[PDB]
Amino acid sequence: PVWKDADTTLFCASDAKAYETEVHNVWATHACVPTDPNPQEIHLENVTENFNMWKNNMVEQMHEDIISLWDQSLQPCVKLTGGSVIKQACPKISFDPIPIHYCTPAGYVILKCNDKNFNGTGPCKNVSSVQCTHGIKPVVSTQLLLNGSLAEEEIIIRSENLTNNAKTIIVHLNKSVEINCTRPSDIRKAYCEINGTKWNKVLKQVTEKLKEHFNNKTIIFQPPSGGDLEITMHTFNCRGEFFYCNTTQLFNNTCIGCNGTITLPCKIKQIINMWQGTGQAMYAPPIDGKINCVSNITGILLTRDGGANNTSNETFRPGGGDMRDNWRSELYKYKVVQIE
Ligand SMILES: NCCNC(=O)N1CCC[C@H](C(=O)Nc2ccc(Cl)c(F)c2)C1
Ligand SMILES: *[C@@H]1O[C@H](CO)[C@@H](O)[C@H](O)[C@H]1NC(C)=O
Ligand SMILES: *[C@@H]1O[C@H](CO)[C@@H](O)[C@H](O)[C@H]1NC(C)=O
Ligand SMILES: *[C@@H]1O[C@H](CO)[C@@H](O)[C@H](O)[C@H]1NC(C)=O
Ligand SMILES: *[C@@H]1O[C@H](CO)[C@@H](O)[C@H](O)[C@H]1NC(C)=O
Ligand SMILES: *[C@@H]1O[C@H](CO)[C@@H](O)[C@H](O)[C@H]1NC(C)=O
Ligand SMILES: *[C@@H]1O[C@H](CO)[C@@H](O)[C@H](O)[C@H]1NC(C)=O
Ligand SMILES: *[C@@H]1O[C@H](CO)[C@@H](O)[C@H](O)[C@H]1NC(C)=O
Ligand SMILES: *[C@@H]1O[C@H](CO)[C@@H](O)[C@H](O)[C@H]1NC(C)=O
Ligand SMILES: *[C@@H]1O[C@H](CO)[C@@H](O)[C@H](O)[C@H]1NC(C)=O
Ligand SMILES: *[C@@H]1O[C@H](CO)[C@@H](O)[C@H](O)[C@H]1NC(C)=O
Repeated sequence: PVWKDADTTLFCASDAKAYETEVHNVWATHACVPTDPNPQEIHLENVTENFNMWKNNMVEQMHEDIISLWDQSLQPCVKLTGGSVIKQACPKISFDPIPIHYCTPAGYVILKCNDKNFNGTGPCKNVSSVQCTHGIKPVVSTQLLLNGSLAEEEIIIRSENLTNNAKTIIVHLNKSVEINCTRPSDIRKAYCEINGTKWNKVLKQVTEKLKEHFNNKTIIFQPPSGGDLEITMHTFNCRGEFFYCNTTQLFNNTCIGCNGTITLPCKIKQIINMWQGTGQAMYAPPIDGKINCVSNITGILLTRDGGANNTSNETFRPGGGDMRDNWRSELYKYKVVQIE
C-alpha cells in the first residue's frame, strides 16, 4: 500500500431510524447511508505518518454538514439575516444528536493515529487504516466540549500554536465529568449541577499540564471578559432549547468549603446569535414540564491572555464560537489520503 496527502469529498453514515421524527435522524435518513455493517481496521506495520488536525479538510467538510442540518431542522419563528427578514412557523421539534461516520469514496482511505498521547500535530508511530471514522456526535457547544471522546492516557493539550495567544487551545480530558442541566416543572430559569469534587480534581490536573507546556509558570483561570452571550456563557442545545449557563464557579482558581455540588445558573433564550455567523434567530417558548439533559464534559475550549511575556503568570479563559474546533476535537486523529 502507498498513499499521498489529498482532499476529496466525503460521504456520511449513521444508525438513523427512519421512523423517528427527531431531526438528526430525519436528516441522516436522507443525507447519509447506513453504517458499515462489517467495519475493519487494519494496522500499518512499521509506518510513521505525520498528522495536522489544524490542517484537515475533514473538519470543514463536517462543518458544512452541521450547517446544513441546522438550517433544515430548526424551525424559527422569524429568521433575521443580513439586512433580511423572514417570518415562518416555529413548532417544537425533537432534538437529540446521533453519531455520524465520515467515509472516503473509492481511491481514498482514512488514516487513524493510535498513539495514545498524540497531541494532534506531528508524527504518529501507530497508524491504522479505516474506511470510515467512528460515530461522532455533532454537539454544538461553547466553553465546554460535551458528549465526546476521552483521551485514553493523560490529559492532552492541543493547539496549532501555543505561543500565539490568538490560537484556540483544546484540552482533551481523560475522565468525563457529568453536567446535569434541568429546567424544572420563570419558565426560562434553569440550572446545571456538577460534582465539585470530580470537577476540581480534573481541573487541578489540567493546570499541572499547562504548567508543563508553559515553563512551570503560574496558571490562572478567568471568566471571559466581553463578547456575545454565547461566548461568555456555556451555551448548548438541550432537547431543542438553547441553554445559556454561567460557568464562573467552574473557573474558580481557589477551590484548587467547596467540594459538594456546583450549581450553575442558566437561562433558556428564545433569541440567539447563530453559530453559523449569519445573524439573529427567534424561536418559541420552552415546552412545559421537566427539561433535563445529563452530558459528559470531555474537553475544554480555552484562550490564553496576551501581554504576559514579562510577567510570571499565564491566564486562560473559556473560549468558543468557532464550532470547527468542536469537530476538530474529534477528527484530530484522522486524515484523508489518496492511494497511489
Ligand atoms: N472564535 C470564533 C468567534 N465566534 C463568533 O464570532 N460567533 C458569532 C456570535 C456567537 C456564535 C455562537 O457561538 N452561537 C451559538 C448558538 C447556539 C449554541 Cl447552542 C452555541 F453553543 C453557540 C459564534
Ligand atoms: C496501537 O494501537 C492499538 C489500537 O489503539 C493498540 O492495540 C495499541 O495501543 C497499539 N498496538 C501496537 C501493536 O502498537
Ligand atoms: C505536539 O507535538 C509536536 C511534536 O510532534 C510538537 O512540535 C508540538 O509543539 C506539540 N504541541 C503541543 C501543543 O504540545
Ligand atoms: C459518559 O462517560 C462514560 C465514561 O466516562 C461513558 O461510559 C458514557 O457512555 C458517557 N455518556 C455519554 C452520553 O456519552
Ligand atoms: C489523567 O491524566 C493525568 C495527567 O495529565 C494523570 O495524572 C491522571 O492519572 C489521568 N487519569 C486517568 C483516569 O487516566
Ligand atoms: C506561533 O505564534 C507566535 C506568536 O504569535 C509566532 O511568533 C510564531 O512564529 C508562530 N509559530 C508558528 C510555527 O507558526
Ligand atoms: C439531575 O438533576 C435532577 C434535578 O437536579 C435530578 O432529579 C436527577 O436525578 C439528576 N440526574 C442525575 C443522573 O444525576
Ligand atoms: C463526586 O464524586 C465523588 C468521587 O470523586 C463521589 O464519591 C461522589 O458521589 C460525588 N459527589 C457528588 C455530590 O456528586
Ligand atoms: C518544571 O517544574 C518541575 C517540577 O516538578 C521540574 O521537575 C522541572 O525541572 C521544571 N522545568 C522547568 C523547565 O522549569
Ligand atoms: C456570572 O455570575 C457572576 C456572579 O456569580 C456575575 O458577576 C457575572 O456577571 C455572570 N456572567 C455573566 C456573563 O453575566
Ligand atoms: C449527551 O448525551 C446524553 C445521552 O445520549 C443526552 O441525554 C444529552 O442530552 C446529551 N447532551 C447534549 C448537550 O446533547
